[PDB]
Amino acid sequence: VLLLDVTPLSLGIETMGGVMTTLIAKNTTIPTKHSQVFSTAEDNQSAVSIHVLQGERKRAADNKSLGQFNLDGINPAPRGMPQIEVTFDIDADGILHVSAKDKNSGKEQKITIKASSGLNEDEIQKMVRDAEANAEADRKFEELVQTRNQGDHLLHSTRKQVEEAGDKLPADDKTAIESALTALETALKGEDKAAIEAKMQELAQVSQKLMEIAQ
Amino acid sequence: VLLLDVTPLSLGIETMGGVMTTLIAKNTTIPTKHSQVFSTAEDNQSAVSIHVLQGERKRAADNKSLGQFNLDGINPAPRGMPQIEVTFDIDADGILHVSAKDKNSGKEQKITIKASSGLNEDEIQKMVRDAEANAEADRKFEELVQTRNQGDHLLHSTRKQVEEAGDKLPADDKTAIESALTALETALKGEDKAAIEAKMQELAQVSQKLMEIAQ
Amino acid sequence: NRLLLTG
Amino acid sequence: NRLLLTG
Repeated sequence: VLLLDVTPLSLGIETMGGVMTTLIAKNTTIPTKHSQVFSTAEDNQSAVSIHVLQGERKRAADNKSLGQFNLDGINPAPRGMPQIEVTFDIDADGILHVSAKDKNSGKEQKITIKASSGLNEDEIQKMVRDAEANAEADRKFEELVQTRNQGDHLLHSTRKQVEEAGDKLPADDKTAIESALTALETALKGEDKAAIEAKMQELAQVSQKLMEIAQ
Repeated sequence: VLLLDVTPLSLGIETMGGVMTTLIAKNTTIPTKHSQVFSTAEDNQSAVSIHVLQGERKRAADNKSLGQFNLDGINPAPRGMPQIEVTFDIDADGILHVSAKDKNSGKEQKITIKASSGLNEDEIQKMVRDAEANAEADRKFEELVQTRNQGDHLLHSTRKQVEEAGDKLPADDKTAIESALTALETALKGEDKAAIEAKMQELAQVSQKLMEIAQ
Repeated sequence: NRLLLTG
Repeated sequence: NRLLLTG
């Protein structure tokens, strides 16, 4: 009542695109327990790396790394199908317990972070300062990753659909589509959002027949 | 310099799950133009409805509706493949121009909202008050929709994979999988997050062979 | 990857 | 639907 034990900065993990995904928001009073389910970025991925982060930045690299661990034994499956439940649990003592559990296999791996770990009081103040100073740059970074991830899904999906269509897909169409896919994959390797969007657009313009078949 | 023309509340649209997705954040100075690409929720969906919202609530229904319009002519395609670019553009006069463009067909539909539309000064204050009053309830709603949407993807994907596997999928497996899919679909129709998660878990526990084949 | 309904 | 890499 006179005081409150609170988390000075956000706590979360690094997700595809190098972005920090928050599990426990800034100024949350502890004890607290939050969870979210994630999945694999690649087909047949056998493990996921849980990189714990403390901070207010959108770029995972600009945040304080609290540590990392892997969860392996993930059985063969298309990307995005596995269910890896990640739980952040801060107890009364202020100790953070992070766990990752594969819902198919039931396997789990944990990392425990002492209450004194993370950033100190001044550093916390600097983090809040920088986050505010770089609010626009972070917004730009967030939309870039949104674009890159959408393009990756398009690339990955389209390729699956082409295979599944086989001879159903006319030669003219498959030629246009595959050129656009190669162009898209090259774009995804860069940092130019407009370029990525341009290649997704080209793909959308030449995939109409494929989409009809896949549908 | 002495003053700044700013957006008092967030502006965005309603996305699947009845959640408000922000395009232009609160306290943004105008003129400003932001965009984001969305897609269809269902296979062969021929149109998307753009419901413009003003407010700070996570539930679209708890926000101020500025209006809505449809973009039709979307060609047959699997759900999540179409690219509908939605742009929010507020000019110097304070007029909001919202557009939706299908990148495949190039078709576009717009709605223009006068600067005097939306919520008035007091209402703005009430909106900020309520958003803060319901920060937890909104968090719960957000995670519920995250869960429901993840389950929907699982349901939809699994069904596609079962078809694509055909005889490759053993009878015992297909029986377990399809029961779990029916159970999952029922859960998705409710508001119980744990129940939805339970059915996704069951599906993850009996789909191992399917996942191997689909992979 | 955010989806929209049809009403 | 958020994905994780393998390092």
